[PDB]
Amino acid sequence: GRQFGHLTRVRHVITYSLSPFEQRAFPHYFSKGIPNVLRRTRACILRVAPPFVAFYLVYTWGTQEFEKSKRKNPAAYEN
Amino acid sequence: ADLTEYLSRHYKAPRMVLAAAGGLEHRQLLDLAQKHFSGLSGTYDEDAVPTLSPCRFTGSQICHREDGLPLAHVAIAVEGPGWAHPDNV
Repeated sequence: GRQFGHLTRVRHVITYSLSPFEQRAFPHYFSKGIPNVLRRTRACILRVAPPFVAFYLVYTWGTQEFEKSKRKNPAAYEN
Repeated sequence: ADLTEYLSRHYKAPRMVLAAAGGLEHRQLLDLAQKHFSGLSGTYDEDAVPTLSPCRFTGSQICHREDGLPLAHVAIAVEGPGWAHPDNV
């Protein structure tokens, strides 16, 4: 495996950080989170959602044809 | 002006101590203090504001990553009590 100390070369970056006992674990959970999820949702709906409505449409049609075609059917046999 | 104001604000008698050690005698030093130092707080301020507010200590980390340097320096500390506390011994 690989160990801290031998990963890669980094120069010039400062990282400032706080102790957990000094900060909140949920700061603006709703205030900032909700907006954030709305935003990630917008960013991906166009790629995720369409194939699924496409399946959805074929799902309802497909079963619809199945019922009307076979069972419900016995349409005309008139004499 | 920033300097002169900082000076006036701070180089005021009651916050100064004239110290000496060696082959002297206290009276000579006292005499000299009176000769060359009398006339500093012949004023002394009305509402000035020379008070020191306590300083919040924060459990935190600052990492300045620089792989171009041959050795790492690291300094850890917890909050100490202060000059006055007997716990220091």
